[PDB]
Amino acid sequence: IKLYPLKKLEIILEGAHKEFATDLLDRAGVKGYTIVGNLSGKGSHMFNEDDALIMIIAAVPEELVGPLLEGFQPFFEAHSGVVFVHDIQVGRPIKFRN
Amino acid sequence: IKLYPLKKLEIILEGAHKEFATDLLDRAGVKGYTIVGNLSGKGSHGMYALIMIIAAVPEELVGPLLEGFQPFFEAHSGVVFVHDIQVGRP
Amino acid sequence: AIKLYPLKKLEIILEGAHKEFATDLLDRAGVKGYTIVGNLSGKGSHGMYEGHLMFNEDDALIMIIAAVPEELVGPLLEGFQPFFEAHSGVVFVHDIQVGRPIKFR
Ligand SMILES: Nc1ncnc2c1ncn2[C@@H]1O[C@H](COP(=O)(O)OP(=O)(O)O)[C@@H](O)[C@H]1O
Ligand SMILES: Nc1ncnc2c1ncn2[C@@H]1O[C@H](COP(=O)(O)O)[C@@H](O)[C@H]1O
Repeated sequence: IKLYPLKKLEIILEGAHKEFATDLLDRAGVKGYTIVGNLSGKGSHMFNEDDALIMIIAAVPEELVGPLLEGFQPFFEAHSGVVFVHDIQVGRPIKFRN
Repeated sequence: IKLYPLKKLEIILEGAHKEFATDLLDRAGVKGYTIVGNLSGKGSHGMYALIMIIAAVPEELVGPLLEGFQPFFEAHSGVVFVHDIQVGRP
Repeated sequence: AIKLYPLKKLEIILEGAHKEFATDLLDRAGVKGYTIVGNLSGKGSHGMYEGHLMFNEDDALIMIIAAVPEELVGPLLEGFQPFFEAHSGVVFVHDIQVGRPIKFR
């Protein structure tokens, strides 16, 4: 019944860069992630209407957000996409923090 | 990298109304959006054709956007969820 | 002009074969609606789930998005607990705002 805080990233980028983003999550110690495929978009939160986009959802301890955004920075300065950081609550924070 | 507050809308509606919804985001000054397609769902009318439009906007654009979506959602199925999020800028 | 009200939003990620178990818990608790994102992929503690590799589309990971009043969170999580102790998946609880509490409560 008790809930514990965590952060949740939504990383939206072109499907061709999936391996780069998942490798970056794995190296930072992220314990898991979910990928929503076949997304489409327009502009900037630029995306072309024909781009095959994905959204990577990653629940992470707050201590990993800074290093992850620092890792995604050179990528997002040269490629389309974004990272949305959410506050979430989970019942079992051990599943998400090493 | 500094974190900045934003609002993130999740607008869930029938795919047949996509153009109406994206035109309204365009006309309000929303700079970009992402669409999650081919959704299923349960609502007050029955089961499901549905899409989810994700837009991260400054808080000042929330009110005008909801005011724009109001006649639509008073006559059509669909929901809007407003989230508080943070985004990092260099 | 449009008043906003607080609500909670669950994201429930689980194997598609368990969709009915999850939607039945939501229906029973009085959840008024839900949205399902299908054919997902993901990395779990014991391996990868790749939706596009499944022979039956219904077996792929799904994410059930459910906006619920805060009072339904505890009973729902209590229901999901034995399931997630024996099956793959996660539940993320978010704070959101909505314009029409009656549509959800
Ligand atoms: N940290 C996380 N962030 C986002 N999604 C996650 C996370 N951890 C798990 N998931 C999702 O839950 C699914 C199942 O994870 P898990 O329960 O650890 O599975 P298993 O142990 O059987 O491999 C993952 O494939 C992923 O879709
Ligand atoms: N409580 C809810 N949580 C998540 N999605 C919802 C909820 N209520 C409605 N929806 C979505 O909105 C669609 C239309 O519902 P409605 O406006 O009640 O006809 C549903 O089929 C779902 O996809």
